Amino acid sequence: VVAAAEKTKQGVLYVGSKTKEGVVHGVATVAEKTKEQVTNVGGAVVTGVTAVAQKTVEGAGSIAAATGFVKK
Amino acid sequence: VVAAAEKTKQGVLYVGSKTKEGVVHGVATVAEKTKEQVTNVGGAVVTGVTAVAQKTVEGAGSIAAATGFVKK
Amino acid sequence: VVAAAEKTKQGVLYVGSKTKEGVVHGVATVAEKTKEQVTNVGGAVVTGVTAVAQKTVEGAGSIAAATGFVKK
Amino acid sequence: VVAAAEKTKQGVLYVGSKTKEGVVHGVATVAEKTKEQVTNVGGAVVTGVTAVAQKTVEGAGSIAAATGFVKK
Amino acid sequence: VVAAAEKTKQGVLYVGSKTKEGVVHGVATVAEKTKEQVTNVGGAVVTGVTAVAQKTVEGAGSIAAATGFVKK
Amino acid sequence: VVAAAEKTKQGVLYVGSKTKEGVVHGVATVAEKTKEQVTNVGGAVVTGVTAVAQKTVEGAGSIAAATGFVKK
Amino acid sequence: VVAAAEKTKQGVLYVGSKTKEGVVHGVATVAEKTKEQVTNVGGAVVTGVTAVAQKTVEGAGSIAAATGFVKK
Amino acid sequence: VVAAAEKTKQGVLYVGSKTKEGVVHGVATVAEKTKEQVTNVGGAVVTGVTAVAQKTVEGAGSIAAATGFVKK
Amino acid sequence: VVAAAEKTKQGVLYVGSKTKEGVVHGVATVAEKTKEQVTNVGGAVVTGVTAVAQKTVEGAGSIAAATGFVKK
Amino acid sequence: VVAAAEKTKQGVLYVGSKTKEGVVHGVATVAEKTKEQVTNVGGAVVTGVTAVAQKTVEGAGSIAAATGFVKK
Amino acid sequence: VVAAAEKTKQGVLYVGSKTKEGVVHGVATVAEKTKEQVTNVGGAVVTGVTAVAQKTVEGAGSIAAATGFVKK
Amino acid sequence: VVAAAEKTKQGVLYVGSKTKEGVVHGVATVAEKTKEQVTNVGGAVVTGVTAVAQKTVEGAGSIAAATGFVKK
Repeated sequence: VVAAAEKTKQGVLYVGSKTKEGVVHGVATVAEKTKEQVTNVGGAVVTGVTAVAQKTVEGAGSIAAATGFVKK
Repeated sequence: VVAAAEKTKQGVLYVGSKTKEGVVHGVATVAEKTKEQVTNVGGAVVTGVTAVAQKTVEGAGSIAAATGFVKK
Repeated sequence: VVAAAEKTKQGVLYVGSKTKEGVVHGVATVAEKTKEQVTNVGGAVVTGVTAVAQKTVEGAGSIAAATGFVKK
Repeated sequence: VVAAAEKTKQGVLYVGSKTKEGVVHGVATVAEKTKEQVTNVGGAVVTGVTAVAQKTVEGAGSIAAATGFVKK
Repeated sequence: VVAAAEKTKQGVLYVGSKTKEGVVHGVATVAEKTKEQVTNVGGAVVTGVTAVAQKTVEGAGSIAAATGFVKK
Repeated sequence: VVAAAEKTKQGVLYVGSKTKEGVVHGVATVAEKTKEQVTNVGGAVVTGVTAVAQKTVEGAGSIAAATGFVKK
Repeated sequence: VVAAAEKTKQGVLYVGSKTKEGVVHGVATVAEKTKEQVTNVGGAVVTGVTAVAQKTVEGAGSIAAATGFVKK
Repeated sequence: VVAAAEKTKQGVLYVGSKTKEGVVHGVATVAEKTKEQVTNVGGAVVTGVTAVAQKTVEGAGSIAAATGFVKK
Repeated sequence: VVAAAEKTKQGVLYVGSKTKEGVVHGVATVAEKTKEQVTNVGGAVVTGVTAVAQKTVEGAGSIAAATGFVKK
Repeated sequence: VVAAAEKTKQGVLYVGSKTKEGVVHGVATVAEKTKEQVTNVGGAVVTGVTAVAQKTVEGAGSIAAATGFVKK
Repeated sequence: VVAAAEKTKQGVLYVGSKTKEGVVHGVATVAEKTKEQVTNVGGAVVTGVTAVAQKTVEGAGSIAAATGFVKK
Repeated sequence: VVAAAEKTKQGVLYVGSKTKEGVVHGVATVAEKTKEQVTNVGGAVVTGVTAVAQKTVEGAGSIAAATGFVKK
């Protein structure tokens, strides 16, 4: 679970959204008259009508994650 | 769970949103007459109509996360 | 759970929002006549119509998090 | 749970919001005639119509967090 | 739970809000005829129509937090 | 779970969205009169009408993840 | 232009209005940088959101009117 | 132009209106940079969102009108 | 222009109005930088959000009017 | 132009309106940079979203009108 | 132009309207950069989304009208 | 132009409308850069999404009209 990014030194980014009656549901748990429900979310969740990820790593960049589930 | 980012040294970013009746639900638990529900969220959740992540790492950048679930 | 970021030295950022009847629900637990509900949230949750994260790491930057759940 | 950020040395940021009947609910627990509910929130939650996070780390910056749940 | 940030040395930030009938609810617990409810909040929660966090770390900056729950 | 990216040194990005009655559901669990449901999500999930990932790695960039499930 | 109504002898009326931002313009003359305008109105004009005319003639009733325009 | 109504002798009326942003324009003359306009109205004009005319003649009732235009 | 009504002999009326930001303009002449305007009104004009005319003629009733315009 | 109605003697009326952003324009003259316009209206004009005319003649009822236009 | 209706003597009426963004234009004259326009209307014009005319003549009822146009 | 209706003596009417973005244009004259237009309307014009005419003549009822156009 180690992330390293070292940088040694010796544009137009447009997002245009025009929505009418836009409904966004991310991590959602909807139920009625149920018994049990498990919602295990361990990561980076992006949800939406205009989901833009521009130039996420431009220089030295390190991305890491770790999830698990132990029930025995 | 270690993050390191060292930087040694020796633009236009536009977001335009125009929404009409925009409904955003992030981490939501909706129920009626239910018995049990588990909502385990351990990460960075982005939810919405105009979800823009521009130039998230520009220089030296380190991103890390760690989730788990132990019930035995 | 260690974050380190060292920097040694030897633009226009616009967000425009125009919403009509905008409803945002973040971490929400809505119920009626239910018995039990668990809402375990341990991370950085961003929820909304104009959710903009511009230049989150520009220089030396370190991001980390750690979540868990022990019930035995 | 250690955060370190050392910096050694030897723009226009606009947010424009125009909302009509804007309703924002953050960490909310709404119920009627229920028995038990648990709302465990341990992280930095951002909720709203114009949620802007610009230049969060510009120089040397360290971000960390730690959550848990023990019931046995 | 240690935060350190040392800095050794040897722009226009605009927020514009124009809201009509804006309702903001932060950490809220609304109930009627219920039995028990637990609202455990241990982190920095930002809730609102114009939620702007500009230049949160500009120089040397250290952010940390720690939450927990023990019931046995 | 180690990510490393080191960089040593010695354009127009447009997204245009115009949606009418756009409904986005990300990680969603919808049920009625059910008994048990498991929703195990450990990765970076992108969901939406205009899902754009431009120039995700531009310089030195490292991406990693790790998921698991133990029930015994 | 003669009206006569002679009567020889030998209930619940509900109006319910609930308006939000109701704008009513009756006989209106709106102009800018114009030269000439003629507004000749000679009759009974009813204008409005809840325009109710219940039981206008219940017994002996006589209604008459007369308009004209002479310019030669 | 004679109206006569003679009567010799020897219920629930509900109107329910619930409007949101209701705009009513009756006899209206809107112009800009025009030269001449004639608005000749000689009759009973009813204009509106809830225009109800219930039981206008219940007993002996006489309705009459007369309009004209002479220019030669 | 003669009105006659002779009567020889030998209920609940409810109006309910609940308005928010209600604007009523009756006989109105609005102008800017204009030259000439004529507003000739000779009749009974009723203008408004809750314009109710209940039981206008109940017994012997006579209504009459007369308008004209001579310019030669 | 004579109306006569003589009567010799020897229920639930519901209107329900629920409108959202309802715009009603009756007798309207809209122009820009025009030269001449004639609007000759001599009759009973009913204009609107919920235009109800119930039981207009119930007993003895007489309706008449007369219009004309002379220009020579 | 004579109307006569004599009557000698010896139910549920429901209208339900539920509109969203309802636009009604009755007698309308819309122009730009035009020269001349004639709008001659002499009759009873009913215009709208829910235009209901129930039981217009129930007893003795007389309806008449007369229009013309002379230009020579 | 004579109407007569004499009556000598010796149910559920439902209209249900549910419209979304309903646009009704009755007698309309729309033009741009035109020279001349004539709109001669002399009759009873009914225009709309839910145009219902139920039981227009139930008892003794007389309907008449007369139009013309003289230009020579």
